[PDB]
Amino acid sequence: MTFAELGMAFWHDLAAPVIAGILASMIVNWLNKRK
Repeated sequence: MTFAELGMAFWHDLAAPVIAGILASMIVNWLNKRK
């Protein structure tokens, strides 16, 4: 197995929930301003 080949897949896979999670808070915060 290659750490590099698993590096992109692992980083992208872990990043998916990381980016989506942070984005969720942003979207909600924006909507909270719309009242």
